[PDB]
Amino acid sequence: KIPRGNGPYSVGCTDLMFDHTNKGTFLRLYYPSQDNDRLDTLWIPNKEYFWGLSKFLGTHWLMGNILRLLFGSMTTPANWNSPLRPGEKYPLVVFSHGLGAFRTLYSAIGIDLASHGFIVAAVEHRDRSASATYYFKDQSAAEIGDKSWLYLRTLKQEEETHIRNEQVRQRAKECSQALSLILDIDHGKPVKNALDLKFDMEQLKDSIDREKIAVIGHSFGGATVIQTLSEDQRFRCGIALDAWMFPLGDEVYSRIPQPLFFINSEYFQYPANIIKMKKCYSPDKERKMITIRGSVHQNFADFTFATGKIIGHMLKLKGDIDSNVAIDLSNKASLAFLQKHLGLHKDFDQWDCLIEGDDENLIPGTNINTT
Ligand SMILES: CO[C@H](CO)Cn1ccc(Nc2cc(-c3ccccc3C)c(C)cc2OCCN)n1
Ligand SMILES: [Cl-]
Ligand SMILES: [Cl-]
Repeated sequence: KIPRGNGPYSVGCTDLMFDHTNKGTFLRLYYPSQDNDRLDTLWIPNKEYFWGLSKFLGTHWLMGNILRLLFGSMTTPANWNSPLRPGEKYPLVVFSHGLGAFRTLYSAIGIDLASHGFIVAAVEHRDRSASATYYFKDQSAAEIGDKSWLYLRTLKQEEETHIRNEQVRQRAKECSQALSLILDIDHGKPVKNALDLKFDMEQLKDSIDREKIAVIGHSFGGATVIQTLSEDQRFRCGIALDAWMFPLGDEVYSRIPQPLFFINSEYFQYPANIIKMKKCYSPDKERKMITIRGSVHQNFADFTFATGKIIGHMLKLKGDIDSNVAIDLSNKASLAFLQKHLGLHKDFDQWDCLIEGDDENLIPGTNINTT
């Protein structure tokens, strides 16, 4: 089970694609919902995502069919296409997935943020860092639902520096474009969802607290946080979840004026990666960093909830720490940081102590020795 969210709000989920092309925006939306009696949301909604996942894991596509047998009917606890809870403007998180991931795999985070009164746009990237993604070749294909699939690109070592940087730059543009789409929907622009879904986008009119925007992301998505902040001042702060810093260009490090929070796992991090995070530091800039004791890279994504404890540890999906305990720490510390730097009038300051790593299961800063 993916956990249900700790906040007072019920949670809805839908998908938005606009336009229908490989250059349009594709996102999964999590939002405070009016109702709590809908079907739960299908977690991995297409067989081709399983084919993509099997390629990312270095197996034959036929392992994809076995993963689909084991996991293809798994749901996540969000009310599919539930009406948006009316009467309040909601702050906005744009969420960026990791390498080999896609938009639906960070529902534990997306659901928890939404249960606290956030709208969450989990983008699906078309830079070929997703395990799989889809789009429509033209208007005809979109009408009849003829999906074109785009699979993970594997790189030779000589391509790494250049291609990861091209990708992080496209990822930032995709975050900015997703922001402009949501803001235009908030400002009443008619948008026809390229997906035929029973959630009217007109509900979102006048529903965004338009100055309260953050970008959050895991791993490749953590580097996406930083590139996005340096390029788009509409984002007011960022939270990098176990950032993979390698994609970033040398130019970005001195160019991040917004508050930035690094939330790390204990076992993922390494000196080259920590050195790049420290390069973001400057006396005039707000920076915070914590490490979750006993945690692994996968504690930030939904695979940590997908299996039992023993299989979980073996597959490196779980750490020594309990998965619910770890994600509560990451989500609560995130809520307190967002309250501080977005100026929210909520009770998230009860977790201010966590921003400073003051908890038995937190390390302030990093366990990683550099120099
Ligand atoms: C969230 O995306 C991360 C971003 O960092 C990248 N990513 C993709 C797949 C993966 N890991 C992984 C997943 C699965 C899996 C696949 C489908 C359904 C359920 C599960 C559980 C299994 C069996 C094994 C897996 O890993 C085995 C090597 N350690 N990570
Ligand atoms: Cl790890
Ligand atoms: Cl290193």
